[PDB]
Amino acid sequence: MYFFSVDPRNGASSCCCESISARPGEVNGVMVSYAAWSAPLRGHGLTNKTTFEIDGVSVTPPKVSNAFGRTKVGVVFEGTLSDLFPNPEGEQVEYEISELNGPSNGVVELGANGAFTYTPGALFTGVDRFWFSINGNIGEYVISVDPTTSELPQPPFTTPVYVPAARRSVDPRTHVLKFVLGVSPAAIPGDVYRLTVRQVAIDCDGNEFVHISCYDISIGSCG
Amino acid sequence: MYFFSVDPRNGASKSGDVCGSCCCESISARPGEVNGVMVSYAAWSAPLRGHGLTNKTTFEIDGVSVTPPKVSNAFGRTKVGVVFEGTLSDLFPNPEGEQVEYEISELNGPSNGVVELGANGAFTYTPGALFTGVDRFWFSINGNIGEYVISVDPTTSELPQPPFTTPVYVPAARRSVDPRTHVLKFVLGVSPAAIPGDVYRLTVRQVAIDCDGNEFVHISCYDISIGSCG
Amino acid sequence: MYFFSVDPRNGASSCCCESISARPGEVNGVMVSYAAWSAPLRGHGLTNKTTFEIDGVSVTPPKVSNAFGRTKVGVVFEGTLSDLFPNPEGEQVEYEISELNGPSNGVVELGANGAFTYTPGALFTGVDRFWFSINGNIGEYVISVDPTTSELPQPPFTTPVYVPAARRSVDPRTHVLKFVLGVSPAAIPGDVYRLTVRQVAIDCDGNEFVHISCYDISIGSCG
Amino acid sequence: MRTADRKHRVIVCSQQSDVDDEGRLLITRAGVIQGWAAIAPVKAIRFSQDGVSMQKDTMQPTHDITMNYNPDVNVSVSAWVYEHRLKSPPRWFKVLSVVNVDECSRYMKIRCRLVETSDDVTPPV
Amino acid sequence: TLLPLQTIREHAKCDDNPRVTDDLLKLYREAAFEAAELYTGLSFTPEKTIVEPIRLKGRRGKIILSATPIAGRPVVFYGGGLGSPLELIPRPGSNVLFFPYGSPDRFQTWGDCHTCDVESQLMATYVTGRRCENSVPAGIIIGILKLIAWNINNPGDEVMSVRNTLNANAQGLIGGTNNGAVISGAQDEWFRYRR
Amino acid sequence: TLLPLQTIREHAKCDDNPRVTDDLLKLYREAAFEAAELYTGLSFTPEKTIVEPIRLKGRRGKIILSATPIAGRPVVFYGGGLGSPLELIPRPGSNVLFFLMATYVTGRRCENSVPAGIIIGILKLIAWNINNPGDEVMSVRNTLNANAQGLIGGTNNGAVISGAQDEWFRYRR
Amino acid sequence: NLDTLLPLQTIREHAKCDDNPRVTDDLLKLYREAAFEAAELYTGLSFTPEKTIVEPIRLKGRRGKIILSATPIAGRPVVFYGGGLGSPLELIPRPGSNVLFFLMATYVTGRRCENSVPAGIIIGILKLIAWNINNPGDEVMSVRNTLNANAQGLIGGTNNGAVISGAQDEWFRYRR
Amino acid sequence: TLLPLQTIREHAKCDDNPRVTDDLLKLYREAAFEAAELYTGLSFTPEKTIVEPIRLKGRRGKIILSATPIAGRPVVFYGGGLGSPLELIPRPGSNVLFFLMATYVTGRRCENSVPAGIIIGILKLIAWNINNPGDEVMSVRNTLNANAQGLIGGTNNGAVISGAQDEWFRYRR
Amino acid sequence: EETKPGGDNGGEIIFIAGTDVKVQEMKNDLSDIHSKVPLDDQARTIAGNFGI
Amino acid sequence: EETKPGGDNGGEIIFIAGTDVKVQEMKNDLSDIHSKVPLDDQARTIAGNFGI
Repeated sequence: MYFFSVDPRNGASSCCCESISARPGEVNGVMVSYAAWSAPLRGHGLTNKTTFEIDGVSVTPPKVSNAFGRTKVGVVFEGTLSDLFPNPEGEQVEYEISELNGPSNGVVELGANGAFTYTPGALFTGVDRFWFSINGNIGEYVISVDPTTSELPQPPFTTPVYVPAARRSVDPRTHVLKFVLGVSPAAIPGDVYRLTVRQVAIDCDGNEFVHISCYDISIGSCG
Repeated sequence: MYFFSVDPRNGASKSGDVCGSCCCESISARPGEVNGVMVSYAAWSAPLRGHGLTNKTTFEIDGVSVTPPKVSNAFGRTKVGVVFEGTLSDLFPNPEGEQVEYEISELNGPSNGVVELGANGAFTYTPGALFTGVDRFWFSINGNIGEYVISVDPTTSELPQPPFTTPVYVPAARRSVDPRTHVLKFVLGVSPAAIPGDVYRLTVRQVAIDCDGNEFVHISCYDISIGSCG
Repeated sequence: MYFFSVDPRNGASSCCCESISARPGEVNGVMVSYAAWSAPLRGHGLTNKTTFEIDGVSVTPPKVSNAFGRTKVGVVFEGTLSDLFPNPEGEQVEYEISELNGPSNGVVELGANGAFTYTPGALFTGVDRFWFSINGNIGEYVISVDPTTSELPQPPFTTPVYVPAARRSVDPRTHVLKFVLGVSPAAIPGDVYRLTVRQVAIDCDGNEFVHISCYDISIGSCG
Repeated sequence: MRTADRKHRVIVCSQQSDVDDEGRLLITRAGVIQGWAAIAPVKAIRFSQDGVSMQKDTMQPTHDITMNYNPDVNVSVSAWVYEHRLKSPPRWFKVLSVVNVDECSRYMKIRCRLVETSDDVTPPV
Repeated sequence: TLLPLQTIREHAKCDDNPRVTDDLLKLYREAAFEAAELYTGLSFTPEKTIVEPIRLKGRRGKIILSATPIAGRPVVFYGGGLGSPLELIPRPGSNVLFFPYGSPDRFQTWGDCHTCDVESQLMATYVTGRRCENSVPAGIIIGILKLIAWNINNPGDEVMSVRNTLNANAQGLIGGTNNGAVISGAQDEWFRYRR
Repeated sequence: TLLPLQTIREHAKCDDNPRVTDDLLKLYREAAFEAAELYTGLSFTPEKTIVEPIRLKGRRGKIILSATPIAGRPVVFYGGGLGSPLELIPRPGSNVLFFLMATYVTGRRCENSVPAGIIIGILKLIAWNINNPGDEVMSVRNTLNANAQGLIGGTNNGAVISGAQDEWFRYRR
Repeated sequence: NLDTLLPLQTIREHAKCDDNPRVTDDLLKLYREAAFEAAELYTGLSFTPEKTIVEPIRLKGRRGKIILSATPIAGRPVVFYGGGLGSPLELIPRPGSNVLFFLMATYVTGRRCENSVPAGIIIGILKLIAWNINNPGDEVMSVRNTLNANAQGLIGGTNNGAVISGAQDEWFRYRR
Repeated sequence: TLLPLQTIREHAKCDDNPRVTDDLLKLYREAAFEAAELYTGLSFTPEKTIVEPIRLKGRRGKIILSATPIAGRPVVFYGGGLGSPLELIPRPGSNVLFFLMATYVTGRRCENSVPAGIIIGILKLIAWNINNPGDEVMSVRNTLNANAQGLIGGTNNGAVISGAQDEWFRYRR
Repeated sequence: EETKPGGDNGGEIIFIAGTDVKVQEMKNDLSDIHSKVPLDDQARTIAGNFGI
Repeated sequence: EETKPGGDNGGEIIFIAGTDVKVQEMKNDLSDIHSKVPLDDQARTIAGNFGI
């Protein structure tokens, strides 16, 4: 769990943004203490109107591409794993399904040459992911099992670094903001991302006091 | 929250705590933030025994360094409920030849609608249903930030034209004053279009009142410096 | 990182311009401390209104010429490399492509006689470069991949010594100017260029103070 | 000696000589050591209004200088000590002998002689 | 500008017999101006911000601020049975104030089994420092000069010890007062400007 | 960045003697910063995280932290009759708090500190240890003695007979 | 203004530093105007005495303690007024004694007039400026000696840089 | 690996003049290292594991561990009316716990990171021993009253009449 | 401090290893604050005058 | 410590070999906390005023 006491903007106390280390696969939580900035602004405390944005200052674009598939409930699903890794040179391909990031509602019989089949769990309808690894390059393969009627939507291919949809909470009694910071298992060590946070306060009458800060996520291996 | 103790106009103890470089006080601001400033007239108005302060403060903003913006602003107009379309390529007359990286910051996007950035300077603003008013969103054409204002008319005649809020501004009516302790409070807003490095000057004319109704006016100034990263 | 302290313009304490060594390919950084000149001018420090100019005093014009190519997205591009080296004497043309200065969003396979095939990066539109070495002499070949609709504009054929467009910064708190000094891989050792800086400070009321200086860029090899 | 007695800034110099082509000789004095050291006089000085001391024996040391020992340096028969001050002319000292104080190998005691003290001496290179 | 380097040297005799250079002289001056005018009662260390939970002390509530805010900026208190935050202007020089026993609200949460509803403690925020004022009344400059003179030739390997008590200390120990600015004559020249 | 090796060698007037190399001078410089934050307590230690059960103290539950977690990072408590955890932001400078396990983080080494007050005592302590080892217990003005009864004692011990200990008391309470 | 009542030539001739260039005029001026005050606040009589002082006298006891701060010059009829006293009672005080027994009172104070300066400056300030110019605070001393071993803690409790000369003692004798 | 012989000959001012051979210095260094370990309580030899039956003391069972385990490893108890073994995470720095056999880990010095202290005082202790064969008396007086039997006094001890005691005292609680 | 009624070690000894601390027990008599002897005499006087 | 009632060697002497340890016994009078004499006098006054 991380913790940052933000500057209270009083004209008072290397890089600009604070430092946040991350490891590929982790899902951690962050706390921010807006007390020093919002307490002098005596009003109704903070409001749940925080806004996040993720930008990349170093990407190293992914070698292997992602993909998506579909199948009905109870029905087995087969697919390829070779047309997703365009290789520049000519070499061998050692496909692998990382056990720590396998499926969650089925099993995958990974063949010998970029082939696999996916048997979904009995009576299960939803989305299911598993993270392959071709020559060390990690990419996700998303499978959405349908409840045999029409279809389910197409998931958004989760980013290398993300903040979940709704797991944030703000305590107006102690002026403390909490959220979750999950890093995909496809994150490449050495890359740097930047998360900016726009937190909005409120006065007694119903006006706004905006506040902006940034953080530099450095995805490093072994923590 | 900033705090300032104003000089008492006594002919002495005007040094207090000052590492002298300028006249007007210093205020650091970051583009996008909206803070609140406090000033304590207790040192100057308490000896002038009377009815304390009054709610007759007057502010003014003038810039000593502008660095005029690169991208111009624009105006949009459409009726209620009807989808609006607009172009974002005319708003950046560039002197050199270079691509146009249109971007819409999720922190300064619209408030009652959504915008879908196209491939080349095109965007779709679908205003929120059952909504009528004015709405903005701050684009960024290759780093240069500007605002695009849209007014959705309640299908009857039309809506007026908003005044394109300035880089630095003090809100219309969000100030107050406590005559029991002689402290003035106000809000200092800086639009996301201000350029880091510029410095604007804010002058405050605060007027007291005696026991009978005459005036004791007081003038001071401040130097707000638009600096990035707080 | 170069660190130059500017003269204080106080009427008191070989050539005029200071010396800056460079190596073809480097992208270094230069810092200038205007504290000795703008601190007695007690005011609001420096302002982001600097202006640079580059002009050569010894150029040694290049033996090889450059070229400009064009293609759409996904379509393979072909080009020649024989009409780029007008040889005064009659000898052989030993073509080459340095792997340090190869392309960025593609790949190049040099032919047997001034031939090359730049297969553009799949699903990518923009411009790409790479630097050839025709008998020791180095030149650039620029390729612009168009997003198949109409066209793309023409890039300016980056110069031997250049300053980035927008990477300059000034800190009014400590009176330091930061700018970048990048040198093209086509720079010939022994050449000398001249950089002239016009940095403008500001008094407390918004008026201007101008300061001019020069630096002599000496393009050498092995540092 | 307490390390606060060393209140003088000196430059220990070794001299090299080469013949002037016209017919003279020239002695170049280059610095090898610079640090904090403490001097003490053991004899008066006859000044001769150009700075140059008028000592007759030219082998009786007049000042004793203490510095930090250094086992690899070998203070020669041809060593000088250039001491510079703030608002007084610099001094040129010529060494005459060294003393390894109590053979503890902690301080050198260099018996030196005051050659000249004027504002027109040649500093070491 | 307040204490010239040439004045320091001419006082401490470091003139044509130069001890440790101007770098250490200015460091000694920067430390003499954190020793003096910190002994007498003045203060330094410009703008800094402290968030600090405040603990109830006393029946009427003495509140000791652990960082003594500047002279009059309102320290805001919140939390700890206090439903809506309140400012308090402190008296300069000291950090002892009083929590007004007249309470503005009590947002208690009688009944809970996830936290056993004990309390969220009282918190506060404030700033310390000074914009810039450095002052050196003529007459208290002599102690600073004496401290510099002492610290030029007392580097810290020479044994100096004046006795405060007369009998002994406890053991076979050589008394002790080895501080500086008191064996230098500075404390008894700064005492004149001390209440 | 706190102590450059040029200042110490020029303060102690020890730069032309190879007996004091950079490694031995480094062990000295590490011995004057571990005793500056331990007699005065300014935590010249890097970020450490302590898992630590707290034991009740008194009728109202005094809780003393054995490692003073930063100034205001909330130390969390769990176990020992406490069905659900709760946080607690402690005193800066002190560890005496009021109410079983706990977990917290300690450690400075951030936007660096140690104003001129401490550096003087630190340089004074090193100026002692370089040319005053544990042999030949001394007396006045670094002399010796022939006291028939005994000796004076407490002279060749560091940081007490010179500087730091009383040059650091100004940052105590 | 510290220049007409004690010329710098007097200090240079007393301390015998007329040929010392290491003590410049600015250094001697700083010493002089730090000395005058050094002792002036201590018990410097009332150097720069001539000054009309107001005082919010506070009554005590049955006999009405009206104790003062600086008695009018000799018997100057200090006017008593305010604090429950309309009639401006100009009552001549007791020379040399400030604790009187009959509020507010203003009174021209100070026997300055003809540049009084009886003793305390003339002796003490000269002695103290000499001590400060030829004895900076760097080393403990002893009686007519540089150091006494004593094999224990030094006796340098005061002789370091304090007022050991008879300067403060002449100040004593004049306060008396 | 903790302390090289070159640091001894450079701090104790015997680099040029040896005043002692190497194996005698090796015996000296072991002597100075076998003295601080048991004076400060902090264990040494990279970790250790003690099996130790604990004896009850008090009505609530105050239990002190004779080897003060590292900081947080759960100590196990068994036997003596204790039906089922259970763990216990102890105090760091102190060994007083509250409730018969026990087994745990010792060796606070698992790694090699003796921060700055014990190195310096041992260097002072060695420097005292290099020139003190036991020939000169070198006794320093103790508390004021002269002993009635009328000797020269007491407290003539290596690592005591030197700075060593005052050196590694900022760790002893 | 933690020897008050209701602490870890109440009534048990205090062990100090070196650095002799020096305690001295304050009396705080406070048993003559009203001056019983020159109080009852005035009570008797203001009573005897009233005829009681 | 191991001499308390119900201890290993309780009531036996303490033998210490060298390093004379110094014990001083604290009084802790605590027999005048309520200030008996200036307490009953006030009890008498606020009782006699009520007529008892």
